[PDB]
Amino acid sequence: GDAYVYRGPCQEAADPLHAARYAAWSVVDVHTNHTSPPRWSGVVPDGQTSAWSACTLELPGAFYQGAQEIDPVAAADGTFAVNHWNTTNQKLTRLGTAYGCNQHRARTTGAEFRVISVTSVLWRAEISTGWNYDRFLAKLWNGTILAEPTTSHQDSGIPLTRGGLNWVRSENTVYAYRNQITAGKWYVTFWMTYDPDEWVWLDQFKLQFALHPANWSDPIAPRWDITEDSLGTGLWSLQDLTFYPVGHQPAA
Amino acid sequence: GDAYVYRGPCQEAADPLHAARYAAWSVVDVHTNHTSPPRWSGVVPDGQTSAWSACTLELPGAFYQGAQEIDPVAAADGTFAVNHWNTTNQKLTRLGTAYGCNQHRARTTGAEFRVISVTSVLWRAEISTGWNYDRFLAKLWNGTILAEPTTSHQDSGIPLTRGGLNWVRSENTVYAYRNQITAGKWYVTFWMTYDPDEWVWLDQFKLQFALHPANWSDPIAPRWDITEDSLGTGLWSLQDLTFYPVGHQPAAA
Ligand SMILES: [K+]
Ligand SMILES: [K+]
Repeated sequence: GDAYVYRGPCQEAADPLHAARYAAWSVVDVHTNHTSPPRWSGVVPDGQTSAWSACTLELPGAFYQGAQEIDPVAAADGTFAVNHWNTTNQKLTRLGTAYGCNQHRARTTGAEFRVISVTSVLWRAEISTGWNYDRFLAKLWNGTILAEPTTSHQDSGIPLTRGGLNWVRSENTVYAYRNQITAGKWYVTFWMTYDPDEWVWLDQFKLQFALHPANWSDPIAPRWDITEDSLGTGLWSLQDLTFYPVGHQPAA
Repeated sequence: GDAYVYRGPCQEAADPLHAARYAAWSVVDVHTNHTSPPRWSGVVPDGQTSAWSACTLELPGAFYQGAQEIDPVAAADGTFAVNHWNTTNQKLTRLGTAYGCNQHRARTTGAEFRVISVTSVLWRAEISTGWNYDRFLAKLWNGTILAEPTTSHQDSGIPLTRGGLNWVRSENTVYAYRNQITAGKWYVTFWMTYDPDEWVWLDQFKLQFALHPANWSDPIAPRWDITEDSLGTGLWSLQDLTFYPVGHQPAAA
């Protein structure tokens, strides 16, 4: 069917503080990416273990179409397993069931364009379990909204407000942090990739997942015009997180 | 008087294209701030012409309390004039009437204590007119949400997502751009200031407006935890822009 919107806080998927979060993020391997494309442990869709995500948020709120509260299970069409992939023991473990999704590809301004690919999956956990992500030297990025002058010329018009990447940090970082889920709770997992080379698909639902590339162009300079169809995807904010029944999401 | 939320696009206040905008911003005078605290032309509240804003967005959508749409004039209590201040001819011109507002002070929780003051005013234009802002070498900033590792140590927990300033640019910039309003249309004006020294008030409503400071600390390093009462103010996003009847907004301090 049609899209529905999430209302409520987005929380870290971790027991102590369940603290709110205000951005989706993406973990970048800058340790072993030269050897071969980075393929690590994490949350993965169905049997496509190459599409690993380290960004999962708990959703304790509710979902609406217009003024009406809706149940993502009732609105669902397709479903598939949301799994944990462990590269150390090569074990794929079912975490829950996907009921909604969204996907988007954002292209930069101007010639020689760059793509951000984003896929979001709304799923309900059916086990209570925890895991740590893998250890490797990393960067981290999220999409930000940037006000900037209109031209290189000194004299600006009304400032542009466009997307850019916050890409951190110069110091060394490892993101081997803990996630914990509770059976029955609702989560969103974000697969976000800057400048990917390859995608994998859940062909039955025409649902894309970009893979982490071995190499990528400068992430600092590019700018993305913010389009109406990028709203709700998680890319530029967590505002108005929007999901579609699986198989009914927009094409990429 | 409870709060209501705006649903719809925020558009540049300019008559060519009315293009959507996705952040509020603040113009910073880095030309003449040493000689005197910068006091330029712009949108000002009532008779407090020192509180000039260059960020006004048109709101063509609707306002809601829950599922019910509301008319901000009907929900209103306090009102005051929203004016244009022209430093060249020293003329204060009434643009419209304020019907709703919001205000907030974001305070850092690190060693260096830093405040961002934000005030928003929802007003209905009563004339159709336009103006340009003043010419001075300037900076520009908006609040951004930044994902970052948890400590200075190598090993991070679940990334923090905090507020920081996008503060641009190294090259020369002037923001003498045009704003244009149409009578009957709804607008929000944002007064946002980093590290202010002074505030002015509409005492009848205990509504604060920070003034542009003569000097300020480094804007790049500070980070602000994003609090629930910062949501809806325009500071970190234009998501769920929230307004209160004038005089019923949250206390500033
Ligand atoms: K690439
Ligand atoms: K100051």
